[PDB]
Amino acid sequence: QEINLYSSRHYNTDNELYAKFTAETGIKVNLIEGKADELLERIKSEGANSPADVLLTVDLARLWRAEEDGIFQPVQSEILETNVPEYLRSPDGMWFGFTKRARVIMYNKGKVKPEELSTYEELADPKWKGRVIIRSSSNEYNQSLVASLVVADGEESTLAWAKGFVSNFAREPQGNDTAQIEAVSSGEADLTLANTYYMGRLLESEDPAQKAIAENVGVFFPNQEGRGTHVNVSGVGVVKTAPNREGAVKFIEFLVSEPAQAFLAQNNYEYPVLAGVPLNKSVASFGEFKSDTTSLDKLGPALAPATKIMNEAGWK
Ligand SMILES: [Fe+3]
Repeated sequence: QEINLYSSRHYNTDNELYAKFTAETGIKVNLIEGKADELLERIKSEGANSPADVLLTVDLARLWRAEEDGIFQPVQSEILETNVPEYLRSPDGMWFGFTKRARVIMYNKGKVKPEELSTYEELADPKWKGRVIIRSSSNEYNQSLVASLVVADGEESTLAWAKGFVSNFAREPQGNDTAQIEAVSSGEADLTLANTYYMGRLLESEDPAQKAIAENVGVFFPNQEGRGTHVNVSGVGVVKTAPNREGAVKFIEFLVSEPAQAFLAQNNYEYPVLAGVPLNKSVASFGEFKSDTTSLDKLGPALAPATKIMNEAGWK
């Protein structure tokens, strides 16, 4: 028994995660990693005999586009239904989220006080001129965030926001989320937007250098007075032509079960989807916050206008 996993997850803990699965079920995991868009293209180009059993992403919107293109097959699992909140899985059992991550404002403690922060929209304020940095618009975390702004504020307003946000950049987008945190820590900028688990990793690192970086940067959950902080998920679905549907289903059921949920929360610093599972202490220290649960099912359709907006605004 084996499954062919196509995953856009890119963490050093993924190997142990999959190992946990095999040690529990005896099912071998053949892994193919790459960026979400690349994996979807590969699957579609490989045809009806593609080896792909499971498609794993770190973005809800890409999962939507995958389901739209009919790449998944329905799965009805009692464990999936009970463990995964309805709003975090496909109404037709096409895909399911198994972790949650928040894209929040991370700021230099010495240069910024929390009282000066509020919403994502405010980051376009002239006050932040030459003090903001963020990774490239090509990244899905950013595209999904911009999509949520389109959904909540509209295309016209988001375009205006993006132009202002870009005008505030201290440097052109370079590096990943962690590179942004380090740059803010080093005084190259005062704030950025990154996923919570990246800060969790730095705070929990055995490398003193990483922990030192974390100490200079604080975390702020935006839009608390309104829709809430933008929350995305790491999701998964069984490919329609999966050669081993049985193993594929067991894999997804494994991901949402207590053992895997606890590991993901404790070792990869993400928010588990299963209730009753404790967060990593460092992540717990961020505090409680309101999550945006209303803009989720409309994010996918908003991808197109979001990317158009990011391009027009000059967000490289
Ligand atoms: Fe990530």
